[PDB]
Amino acid sequence: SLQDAEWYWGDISREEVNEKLRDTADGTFLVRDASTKMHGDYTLTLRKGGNNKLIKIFHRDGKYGFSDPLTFSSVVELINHYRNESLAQYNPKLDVKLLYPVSKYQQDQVVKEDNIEAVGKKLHEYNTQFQEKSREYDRLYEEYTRTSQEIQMKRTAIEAFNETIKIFEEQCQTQERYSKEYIEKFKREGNEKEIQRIMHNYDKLKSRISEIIDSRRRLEEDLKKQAAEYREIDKRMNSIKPDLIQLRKTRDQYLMWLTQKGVRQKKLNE
Amino acid sequence: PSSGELWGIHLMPPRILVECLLPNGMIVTLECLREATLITIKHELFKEARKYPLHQLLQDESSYIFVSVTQEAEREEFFDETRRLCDLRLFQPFLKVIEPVGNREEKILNREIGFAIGMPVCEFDMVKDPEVQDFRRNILNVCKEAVDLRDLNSPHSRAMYVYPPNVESSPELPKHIYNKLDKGQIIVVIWVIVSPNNDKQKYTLKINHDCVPEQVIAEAIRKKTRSMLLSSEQLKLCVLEYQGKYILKVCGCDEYFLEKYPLSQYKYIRSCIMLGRMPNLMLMAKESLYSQLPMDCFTMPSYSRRISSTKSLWVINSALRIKILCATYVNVNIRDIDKIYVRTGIYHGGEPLCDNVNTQRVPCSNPRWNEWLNYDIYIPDLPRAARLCLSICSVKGRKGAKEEHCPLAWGNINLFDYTDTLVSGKMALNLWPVPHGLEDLLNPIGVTGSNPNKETPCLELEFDWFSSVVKFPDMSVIEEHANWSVSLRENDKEQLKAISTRDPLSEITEQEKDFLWSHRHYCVTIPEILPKLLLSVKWNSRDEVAQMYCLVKDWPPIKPEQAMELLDCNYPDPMVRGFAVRCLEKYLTDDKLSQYLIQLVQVLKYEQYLDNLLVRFLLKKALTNQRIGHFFFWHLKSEMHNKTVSQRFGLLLESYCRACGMYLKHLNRQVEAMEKLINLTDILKQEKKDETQKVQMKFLVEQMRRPDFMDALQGFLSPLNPAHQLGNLRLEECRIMSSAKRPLWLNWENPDIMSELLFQNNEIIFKNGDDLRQDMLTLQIIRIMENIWQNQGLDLRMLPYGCLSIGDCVGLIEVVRNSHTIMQIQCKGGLKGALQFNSHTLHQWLKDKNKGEIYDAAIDLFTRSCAGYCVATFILGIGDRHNSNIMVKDDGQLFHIDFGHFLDHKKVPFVLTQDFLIVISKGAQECTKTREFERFQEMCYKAYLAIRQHANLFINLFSMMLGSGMPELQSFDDIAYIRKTLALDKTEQEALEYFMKQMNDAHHG
Ligand SMILES: N#Cc1c(-c2cc(NC(=O)c3cc(F)cc(C(F)(F)F)c3)c3c(c2)C(=O)N[C@H]3c2cc(F)ccc2Cl)ccc2ncnn12
Repeated sequence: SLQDAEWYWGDISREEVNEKLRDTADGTFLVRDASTKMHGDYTLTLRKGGNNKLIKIFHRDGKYGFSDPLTFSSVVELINHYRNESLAQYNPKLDVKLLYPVSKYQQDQVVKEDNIEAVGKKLHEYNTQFQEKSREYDRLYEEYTRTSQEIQMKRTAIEAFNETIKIFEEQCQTQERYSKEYIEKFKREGNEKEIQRIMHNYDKLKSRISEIIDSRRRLEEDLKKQAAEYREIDKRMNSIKPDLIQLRKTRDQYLMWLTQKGVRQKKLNE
Repeated sequence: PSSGELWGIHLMPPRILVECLLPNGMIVTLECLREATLITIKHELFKEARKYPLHQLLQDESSYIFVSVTQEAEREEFFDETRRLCDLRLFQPFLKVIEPVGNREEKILNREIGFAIGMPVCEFDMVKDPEVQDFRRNILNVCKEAVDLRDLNSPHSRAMYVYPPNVESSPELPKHIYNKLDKGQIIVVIWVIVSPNNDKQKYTLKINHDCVPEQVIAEAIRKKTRSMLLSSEQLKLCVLEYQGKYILKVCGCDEYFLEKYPLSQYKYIRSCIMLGRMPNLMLMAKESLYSQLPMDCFTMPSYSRRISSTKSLWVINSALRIKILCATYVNVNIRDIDKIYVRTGIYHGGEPLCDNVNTQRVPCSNPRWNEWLNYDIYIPDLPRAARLCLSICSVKGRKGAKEEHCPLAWGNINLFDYTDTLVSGKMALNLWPVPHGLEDLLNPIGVTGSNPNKETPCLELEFDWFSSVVKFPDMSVIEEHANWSVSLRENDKEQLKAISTRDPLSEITEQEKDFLWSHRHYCVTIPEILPKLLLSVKWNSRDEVAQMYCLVKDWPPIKPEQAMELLDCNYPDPMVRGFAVRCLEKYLTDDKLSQYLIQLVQVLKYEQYLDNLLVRFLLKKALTNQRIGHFFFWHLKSEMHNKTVSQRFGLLLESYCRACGMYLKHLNRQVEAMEKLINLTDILKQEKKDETQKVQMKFLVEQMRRPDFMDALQGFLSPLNPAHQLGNLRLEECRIMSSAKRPLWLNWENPDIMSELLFQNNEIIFKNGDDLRQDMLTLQIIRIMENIWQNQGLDLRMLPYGCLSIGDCVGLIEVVRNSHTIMQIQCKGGLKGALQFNSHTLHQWLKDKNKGEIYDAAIDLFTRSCAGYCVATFILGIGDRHNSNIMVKDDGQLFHIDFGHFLDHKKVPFVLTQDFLIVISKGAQECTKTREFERFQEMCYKAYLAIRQHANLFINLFSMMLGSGMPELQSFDDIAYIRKTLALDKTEQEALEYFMKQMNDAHHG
């Protein structure tokens, strides 16, 4: 039968099948009833070339098929025919067999006694464990962005210190240039008074250059330490992401045992 | 760009000590005022320098200038010596004396551009990348074209640039507008100022709605010369005198009627008819308008002029292979993550040209591979817009649970560069952070380029080298290959047309797309089908692409609402995008260009290279129409912080500011005004956040009393609408608001000579902390939907109030005067039930504000606007809003507010509360059964299917925003919700019943 077939999911949306053939291998296939919501009209989608390629299953006189010449009796016959041999018969442009089926009620990884608490209790547990680990991820991403812009604020400030220091060092190298042969001329006149005026000013220059050099390393030191904890926030987010996805899918499929009741009473209670 | 007048200091003290370095090695401490101009500094320095050694070496004061370091780390030469010390944005209080070198004017101008765009222009000079340097030079001709074009018929052409006509796209007003005209005529009042005391006199006229402004000036001088006993020719002479001597201006704002569009086509008067208000125009002397248009030049910059064998792709006989060498700076926990690997894919837009390939998995502690990845694609089969998308991924394993893969950092590369050459040799690009919420292992929509941030993961690759430079084949041989490979019907025609109707995101199965490719030649009969046909092309086959290039070369032009789709991320081919641009620059009006400017700026991100046909089109239009150039600037400026586009937009802004003329001076006043406001809110949010709201009120009123502040916040143009002049602040009305981010309620006087005829005081909300581009897009979309309904005849009044994002989570919002929230209005009433507000309180408040004959009008306006927002919010998923999210004017107009606040609360039915039904039914019992409600839901039905009839436009507008970085718009799957509410995969009657059932379930009837 078609309704019980592995690869028939029913009222599933295109965006939902795109989320199920993501990064899968060529040949993975799945069929829905067409998005048109018209009875007895279906669409098959298979992975080929990194793309999800859709094809329409026409229906006429009870027969089936996806071309103007229509043949098969049921879709299960149409599909299994192309599970045994390739569909290059239809179009040589793609020549993969319907290799990997993705079924609706496999991956149902609830193993213990199916007491209704497997929903009312273990679902609320995983969902509580999912929203907590989501709270932490958003907290990390916030201080991650804060730390990100604080770092570049400091990188441009040390770059400013570099220019100021470049400009005070060239000042020293011009003081020695234009004061040398006046110091040398004062020296033989016996005018130590004027020499100490020059040296008193040269000391003043390289005295301040020491202060801005110290202010730079004190900033490079804060930068080095904040750049480090920025990398730690990164690896923590990378460790929380795979876990967060793992228990989000577990919370999602634990609605399977809610679908056991169908009507969403056992979650409306929560 | 500058948090204060000194690094880590908001304001300089009144007197500070400045270390002055002389051209002799003497250092002089100069005490000077905060506000001292550099002319005063330099003069008093060389005056003090005589007290220090080696004065003889100093030349004359006039032969030197100051240089220093800014808080942007720039060694800035202070040529403009008129600037105040505290306006220099100094890093440290010191000044280095040097002899000036280089072009003074160019340096003064670059500083003004740097302040405008938020970064120093010199940073562009240091860029090694030749694409950047070629861009800076090669668009200067677009600047020259625009400047020469607007200085052609001066001063008129110059006035048409600064004050362009604000006109609808069509003079053909619909009949529901025409029916408010007195037998096809309109009444207008013309005002004139007389000098002795600026006293004013008015002249009322009745004229045909389609009179040009000069004819209006003719009817006015004709009405005043009534009794002068003039001959038919003497009347012509003075009519000619006035027609050529005066123009018309809107009373209260800077809008003018400089071109001969029919009067009713000017938006200000198209709405005076719609709203049935009195158009007030001021007769003004043309020589007075041209007086306030100071001549402005455009000078080619220094970089504009000087600078200090191959084989075709289609001869390379080999498949593509790329080498992944090693990675760096990978941040991963070695004990929680098992292994890492590099994932890659060859993409044409968003469709992989071939299956993805991954490097082998590798320990986290040694990110090295040295693998050659082989791709299933023949090098000659590479399309020009082919891109390499890659990422570093991690894996965590388990048996009882599936293995989990996650991306760590991504990066995209153009396999061909901007010169048409195929890349070769080893390459190293720093990768980007994976955006919040994205779980796909790759990000093909992300920008192509290396991350400039340092200490970021750096991946190294190597591309094959084919003994010489390889280039994409010229178009000459491409067409010949099509002639090589290439060597009516009825029932198929109805299906082809049946496919043109389907929206851009509809499912297109394999049988349908290759059916289009088969009849690709018949498709030109229905040019609407092009986007479907392009997605049908197998872009990894040079045979098909070449054949498709010949079809787009002769494709009948489609109209802009359709061409805009071909600029989104699904059409990267440069020939397709060039065809789309040519559709815009010949069919897109400056009105609808200004309407879709948001989306047009965003698709710049999808552009593969800096120099392209789109940016030259937008830049051209921004320099010939200062209205769209104003928002062109702010939409670029608002995203400067984003390093993924900061360079692209920065180079684009440099060229605009370098050729926009005297408007740069005005923009800098706006920028400095916002800079002051954002610095005061940061102080309120970071320093005195713990202080009381009344302590903060003090900091504000006091910091707003400062002369330097008021001089900067008084007398500039409103960024929400440059036509609105913002004069003096009414500090009496200014205040912080109750929100945690504490936005500023600001209020200015309108300095217009006749401000009393429009609005005498203008007030705006400035908010720092919230991302406003969700409100921008929502309000824009609301304005589109209102325009659609009006032109169809539905007089549903929406209120897309002004909203503008000026930067990272900071922007402006237009205040709506005489309006309250429904919550505020319920509190004005009393409790009816047991601790329950009275449902009739809304209806009663509206009666008090609309006594007498005007009562019927208010109920009509409430029912029409309520129907509009009900349909709008349902379609867009805005749905369940709070009574404090919904507002209503004393007029009776209803509108929603704060849409980002709503989307942010999440990260559906529509509101039809009982209180609204009381008003709609005029306070009746079983209000769901009266004939007012009968025709109310009939308005909703017509409005719903009206938007469905233009669903392609909205889906295209949202699709163009996917690269914006808005978390609401990260994938086409996000846009799929609008396909659900509009029910695009169903028929009309099926969507109508879906909307009817939705509305019925709203009131649970
Ligand atoms: N919220 C919410 C919500 C939704 C709900 C709401 C929304 N709407 C927006 O995202 C949105 C709407 C704008 F007009 C402007 C902007 C802005 F500014 F960001 F660009 C964003 C979308 C979805 C689900 C969904 O799947 N795709 C979204 C979507 C729908 C559309 F029609 C159009 C575009 C998009 Cl992107 C459904 C039920 C429900 N019940 C309680 N809340 N709630």
